[PDB]
Amino acid sequence: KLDLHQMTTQDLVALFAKVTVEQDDALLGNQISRFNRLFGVMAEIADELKARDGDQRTALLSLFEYPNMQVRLQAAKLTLAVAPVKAREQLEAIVSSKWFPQAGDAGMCLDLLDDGTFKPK
Repeated sequence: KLDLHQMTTQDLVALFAKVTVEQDDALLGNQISRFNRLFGVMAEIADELKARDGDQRTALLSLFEYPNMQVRLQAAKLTLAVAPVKAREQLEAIVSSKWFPQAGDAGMCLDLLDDGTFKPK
């Protein structure tokens, strides 16, 4: 439950990538309590970026080339509202990569998107 209002948008992007790399690390190490807290932090970052003029979730698009599949997945999931075409394309690439478990998460996201009851953002 953090005040991130004072952080620059660039610092938020860098912290988003750091915490989502650590999500990936946590999952691999079965450190589930740590994963859950890192997820909450990540969500707070995305909410702060969304609250900024223009919807600054757009700044997470830079992370689609980040060398970590969890970072790429989360960045694509959290940009579906601001960049549906680009975000969908990245999720499709994650599915094509067959890199599990991120590819199954991306597959389910795309299934929900295709159903249409679920729409972001």
